[PDB]
Amino acid sequence: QTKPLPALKLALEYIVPCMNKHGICVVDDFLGKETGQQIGDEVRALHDTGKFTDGQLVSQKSDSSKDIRGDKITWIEGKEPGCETIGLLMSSMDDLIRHCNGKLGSYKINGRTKAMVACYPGNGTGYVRHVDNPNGDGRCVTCIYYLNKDWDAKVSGGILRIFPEGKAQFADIEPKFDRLLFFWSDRRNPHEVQPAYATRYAITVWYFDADERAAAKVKYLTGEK
Amino acid sequence: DLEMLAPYIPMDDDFQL
Ligand SMILES: O=C(O)CNC(=O)C(=O)O
Ligand SMILES: [Mn+2]
Repeated sequence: QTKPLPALKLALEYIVPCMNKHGICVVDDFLGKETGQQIGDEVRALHDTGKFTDGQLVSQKSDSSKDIRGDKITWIEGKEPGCETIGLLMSSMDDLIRHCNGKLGSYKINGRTKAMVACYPGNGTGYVRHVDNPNGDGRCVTCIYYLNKDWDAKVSGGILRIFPEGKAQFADIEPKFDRLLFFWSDRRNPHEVQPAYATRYAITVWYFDADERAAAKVKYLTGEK
Repeated sequence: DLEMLAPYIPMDDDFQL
């Protein structure tokens, strides 16, 4: 059968235990060469629309956002024509999360963001060390799909370095093709995209924990002091 | 601080699982 593997098995026998124990989980060859290629083509096609926009921060600061993240991005719901395979990816990611039942931490994943198709043009841009969700915006799981064929960080950098909270050892995740990455979006996983010296494509979706997200949105609305 | 480094996300267009 085509990729990916049954989500139930992968999630319950890998992602879940892996996530609870490490908070960082890598699934290589998630969709296989055919699909990975297709989405890598939809993403480059999307990129060629020149539509991508500099990556933005939750609470913008410092001269420019480019001081924090040097990727250009675009959001995909996954049903856009020319992004049906990204939709496929997104649905696969969703299937894995769904099959983790309620065992991803204390999280009740009931939703996610659109896919953030990201691209570090490859001019040495990266993403300084950050926490995807440091304030409790609802993001509990960060899911990333890499589209970088034969990516050699020794040459093109672009390593996603994650610093699992409490440890003095960091994980170096190569933005390699067909690689699916999962890691707690909160403070447990500060991480950085090391300077990418080649075009680095990744598709990120953040899963939301019902309660924290519900409270994220409500608190977003207000400004309190 | 961290808030200014975190990857921006819409607070409005969430996809329901
Ligand atoms: O693309 C990666 O490997 C990591 N990306 C991010 O951490 C981000 O966009 O906030
Ligand atoms: Mn991040």
